[PDB]
Amino acid sequence: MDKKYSIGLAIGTNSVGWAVITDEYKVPSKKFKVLGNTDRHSIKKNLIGALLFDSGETAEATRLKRTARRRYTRRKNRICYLQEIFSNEMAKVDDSFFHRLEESFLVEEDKKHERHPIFGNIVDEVAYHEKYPTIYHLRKKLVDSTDKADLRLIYLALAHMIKFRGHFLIEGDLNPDNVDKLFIQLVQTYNQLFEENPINASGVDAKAILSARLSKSRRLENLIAQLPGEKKNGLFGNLIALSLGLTPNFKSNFDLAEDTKLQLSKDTYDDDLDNLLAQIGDQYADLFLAAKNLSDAILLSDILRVNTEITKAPLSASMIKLYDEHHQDLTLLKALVRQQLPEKYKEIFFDQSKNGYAGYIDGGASQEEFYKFIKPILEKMDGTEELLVKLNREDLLRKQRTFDNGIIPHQIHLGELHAILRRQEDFYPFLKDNREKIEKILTFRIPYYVGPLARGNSRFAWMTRKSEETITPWNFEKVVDKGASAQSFIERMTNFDKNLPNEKVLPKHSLLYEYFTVYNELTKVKYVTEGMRKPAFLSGDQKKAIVDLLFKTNRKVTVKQLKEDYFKKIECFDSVEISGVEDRFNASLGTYHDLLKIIKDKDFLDNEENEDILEDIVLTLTLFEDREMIEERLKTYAHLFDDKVMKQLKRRRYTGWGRLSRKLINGIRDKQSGKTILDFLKSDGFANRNFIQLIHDDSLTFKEDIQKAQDSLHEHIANLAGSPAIKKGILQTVKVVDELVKVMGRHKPENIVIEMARNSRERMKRIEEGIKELGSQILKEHPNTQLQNEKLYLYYLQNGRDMYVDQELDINRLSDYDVDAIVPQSFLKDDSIDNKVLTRSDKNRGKSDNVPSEEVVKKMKNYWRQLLNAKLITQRKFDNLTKAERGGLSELDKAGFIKRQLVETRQITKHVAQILDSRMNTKYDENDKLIREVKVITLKSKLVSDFRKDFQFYKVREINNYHHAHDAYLNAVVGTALIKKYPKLESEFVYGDGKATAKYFFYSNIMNFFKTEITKRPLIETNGETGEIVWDKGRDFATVRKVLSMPQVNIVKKTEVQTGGFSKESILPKRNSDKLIARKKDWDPKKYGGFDSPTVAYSVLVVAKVEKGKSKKLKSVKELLGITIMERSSFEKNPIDFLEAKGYKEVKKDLIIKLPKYSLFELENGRKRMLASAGVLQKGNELALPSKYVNFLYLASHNEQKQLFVEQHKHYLDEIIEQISEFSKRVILADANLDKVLSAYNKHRDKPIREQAENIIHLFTLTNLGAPAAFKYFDTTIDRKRYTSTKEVLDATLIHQSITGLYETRIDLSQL
RNA sequence: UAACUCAAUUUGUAAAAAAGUUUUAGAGCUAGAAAUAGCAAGUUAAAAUAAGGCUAGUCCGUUAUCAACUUGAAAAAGUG
DNA sequence: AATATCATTTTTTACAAATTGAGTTAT
DNA sequence: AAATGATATTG
Repeated sequence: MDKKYSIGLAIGTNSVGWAVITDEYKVPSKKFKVLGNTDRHSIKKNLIGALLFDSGETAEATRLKRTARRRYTRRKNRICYLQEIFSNEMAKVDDSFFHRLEESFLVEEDKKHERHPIFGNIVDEVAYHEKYPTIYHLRKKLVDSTDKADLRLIYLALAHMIKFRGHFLIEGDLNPDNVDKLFIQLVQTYNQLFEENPINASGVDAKAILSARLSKSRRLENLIAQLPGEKKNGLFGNLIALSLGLTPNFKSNFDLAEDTKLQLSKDTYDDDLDNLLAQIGDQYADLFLAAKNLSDAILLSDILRVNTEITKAPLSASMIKLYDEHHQDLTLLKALVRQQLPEKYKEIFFDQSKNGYAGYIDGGASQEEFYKFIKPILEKMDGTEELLVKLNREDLLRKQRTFDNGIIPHQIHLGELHAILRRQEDFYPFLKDNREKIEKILTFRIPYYVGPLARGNSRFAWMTRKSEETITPWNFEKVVDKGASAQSFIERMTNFDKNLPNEKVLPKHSLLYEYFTVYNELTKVKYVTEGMRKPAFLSGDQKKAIVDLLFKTNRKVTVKQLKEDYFKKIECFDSVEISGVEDRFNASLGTYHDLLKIIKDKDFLDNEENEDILEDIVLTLTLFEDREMIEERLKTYAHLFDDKVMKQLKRRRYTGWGRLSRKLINGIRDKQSGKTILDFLKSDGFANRNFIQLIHDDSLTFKEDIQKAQDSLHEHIANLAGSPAIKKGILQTVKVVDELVKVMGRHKPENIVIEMARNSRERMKRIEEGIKELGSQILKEHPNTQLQNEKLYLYYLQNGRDMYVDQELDINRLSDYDVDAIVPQSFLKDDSIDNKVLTRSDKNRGKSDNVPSEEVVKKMKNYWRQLLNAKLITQRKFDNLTKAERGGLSELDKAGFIKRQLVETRQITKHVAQILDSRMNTKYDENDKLIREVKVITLKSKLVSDFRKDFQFYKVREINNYHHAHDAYLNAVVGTALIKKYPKLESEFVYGDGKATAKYFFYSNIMNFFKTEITKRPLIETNGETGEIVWDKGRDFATVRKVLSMPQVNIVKKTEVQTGGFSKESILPKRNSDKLIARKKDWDPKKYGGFDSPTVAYSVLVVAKVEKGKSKKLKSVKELLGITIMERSSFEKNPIDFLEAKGYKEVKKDLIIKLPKYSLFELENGRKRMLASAGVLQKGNELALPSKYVNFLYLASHNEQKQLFVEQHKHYLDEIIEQISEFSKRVILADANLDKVLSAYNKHRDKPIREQAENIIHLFTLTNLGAPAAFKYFDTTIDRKRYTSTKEVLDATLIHQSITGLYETRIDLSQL
């Protein structure tokens, strides 16, 4: 005999609550063993509790770091390739130069070669630096001067350019030739094109308004306003947007039908140049051939300040400028401080700590930090006018290596690197030979669709080798299969067929697919004429022409376009009604319209003899994005088509993948039938059934063939779509249940109920970039951490105006303005900004028992289309916002958002249940049907929430970690109630298998049956049918109150080994310490600094001896030593040696207790401690305030009737404060802190009812389980009191819990 | 539940940049036995960027998974 | 012991798959 | 983005 029982679960990112309830809504107890060496052979625990765990974590930080560490190894190899070239001819100059370079970091003692790296004396080295104060000086010289230079100074320039090579964002060779002499050349090449609209510049120097410090479109609106007669959305406007790095649309201007757009930083441009100038003539080339001169000139102007006349290294020469100015301006500010305020010299030029010039150079102070310190000393000191004008444009004392060198493309470095090579090959012969490689080394880059050049040891690699050999930048295209690999890169991510899980899946843009998508969507359209008694489905036999005419001849088909064109001509049918599709058919033949256009043929592109060649021509377009790859793949089928006919094929690319196979669409047929699902979706006779219909018809073998042709737990919890954060809860939820079921003598429960809970520059990336995209200079009138307050975020989100009625708005008296939800919170529980809108008055949106009325919808409807076009608000926000302009939320929509409030539709929640329902229900019946012994009830997350609000079971988060466990209990109760009082709903609330107020009443009143005061409900609620009673409002409503008063709750925190980085990443300078950790085996951090603050993986209880005196007389010890993440693998290989090498002697190998983090110690008087590492503990103690003082505190913080119970039963405060002190004294042991709490509770009794309540809630963080934390009692912060010794544990009682908490094993550490 | 259309999120992967940091080049100059005064400099660079690891790749090295006992390389099972 | 200071950062390109919420057709 | 262990300074 074991009684009927249920299970409640509350699944969080940080907590799984659980609870075990029985038939009369009670939660048992039980008397489990206690193993180990203690006094106690046993103990009684309640079957309610929680599991706390540290949040799980995304793979990103780890991925970023890994990708970031490949980059590092590759840059080492780049130089290691440059060096190997310079190998043999460098020896003939310098016996060992590259050797000085590798040991440069080494202090002079460990040094092997003469401490001077370049020349290996002083005279020459000292005299290298004078002559070339920056590498850039050596860069320019070597590029310009024609004198045969030193082979080493040549290596140094090359490597610098190769080592820090700049970016790969631009394709095609640009070449710096350069603003107002190149602008004017665009005004004139356009003036004699548009001879009727002759644009005039009239002397104004564009140079100025272009090469200024403002952003892209902001400098465009400075010129279109200047040139009055020219449209900014015109061609010269669109050709000023292509000149400052935007992407225009050139279609309408020349009368074209296609969105022919061009970006001037891709190879798709030179193809997309020949395709625009093959629609409009060849004489329209010197417009984009003027823009491309100006465009690059605009990419230059920004990143260099010198003329291309003087130099051939404008970058390097640009940098020399920044230097010279730095030299000049510094020199100035020197004599200028002497002259004026010499009293403040040492602080600026000598004291690093303070953010002066010393602090800029030798100190940790950046440019920003230095600029904001000196601005106020430049401003007072007269005769410092330009220095500020410099400063206040970001141009004062520039270093040549800056945050913003990120704009240099490798183009610009390839620039100089070539010149140098080009120079010195004349003299050195191995530069002529190897000019190729050296430039390639800079150039070559592993394409993203190959990934790691691995040889079958990389979990991450996927790329296929054409032959086996080492890969190089030079032998790469030969010894790697670029295409195969670029195929595999996709093929390995894209789904297989749900209905043939071995089979692949077709591209979203496959002809074969796109035919199937239309012929699914037409075989169900009905029509109606004048003389037709019932609306008839589409003519099976005569559909094979309704596609021929209307769907082929253009890319989108209109219901009016059909009802007119087919009913006017084809169908001779004057009027026509339509029941299938709304306004325009979802299914278009984008492919057919696109392919006809390209290949100029609907005779062979409508030719369903052989289609199989064209199946790979659209795969190739979807598979690949790098055009060069496309070129290869496509060359075969170019045998038929000419230049134009297999060249504008490289143009049209395709995006995406379909959800269905080639087989399932047009293979898997029937012997009984004699056609395929794509050939039966062309006339199911006079029936014309669907795709989904065709699958689940007993009439054919489809229904089974699919189920016919069809991993562990971890595996299955991995494969779920959701934060890996929650996927932790789900797995532990499943291990919890698995245990509970064993606790109940391996008897499955009756029921299981589940439940589940829920960048200020990133807001100024769509706020600032949305506001500043309508045009208004309002961000110049009223310009990050202010958006987190909700009304200021939303005020700045609506162009400083009302959202319903367009009025302008106020900042100072902005508190009177109310934040009305679009879909009233009565239907949707959206706390999100997407649903929340602010206005002068919420009563000025229209009634709150529907959607925003049609008048405001009319008025501000154009305004609502505007905010979307600027990206401030989305389609779903706008869509609903106008929903009264598309009918209004009906009584069925209402009824919808009142059921969706309580029925869980969220996909993860359903998957959780699918796992639990499968895991429990493992048996079958006589007809092969599943035995549903266990019922999985998925309940939304705001039944119990309000259930507590309603029947006074209020939760206070701050008191202890019990609520997560209570919540699992409550969910069981209500889960078992809403399943007996409405036992129909096991097909709405159970994983198994307008008169709209019917459903709205039902679901909006479903919770009411608990009550006895609606506007008069019975007592014993029951089944309306069966003699099964469910809720005895007398008795049941007081068990629950009872259960929440049980103080003993099983709270358990998962003991976790720590993983990840070894230590704070910061490389600290050389400190004579023992804490510093050597960054490399042979880099004594005495000499070279290193890391400190290792993370510790786990601690171990070492009991052994340690020699004492010069005697070496063994003393005995027993302590916690922490094994560090980095130490870990060494300690694990052989733990005795590891420790022996730490000083430990004759270690007791049997007594090494592995002690991971959160490991739980019971000291004395139930004072408990969890260790965080090896040398600090954290509060292991959970205090149970009685239901009494809990329920009080909600109201005391916060209808009119129970406000009485606040002032009455008041000065509970003293009894509450007490319990806390009788904790803070027993288990907590943080004296002076408690002796502030008190000495500051007494001080503030004159303060109100609530003020004293709120500040008690704060008080708990003292008694809270976990790590100590600071907290404010009114205006007195109280610092954390931490435990900074694990000595007190070493003799105490280590407790090993089980996941629930029920099965313990207590080990008393009185052992030497 | 399944296909479809339109628009946000989320997770996972690949290839790239610029910085930052550390040590070493970059002869400090005078007055003094020193302590310490004056004045001169400053912008650059090599190298490392998880210690490292064997599978030796232009690869891998920071996610996920973890009570205790007995059993297993492990995954995992058994135990109250 | 009480107390104070500390924590690598930013930027770009390419791809796939669920999920969510507003629509059409069904099982 | 905090939050909490490692670090070093205190009389």
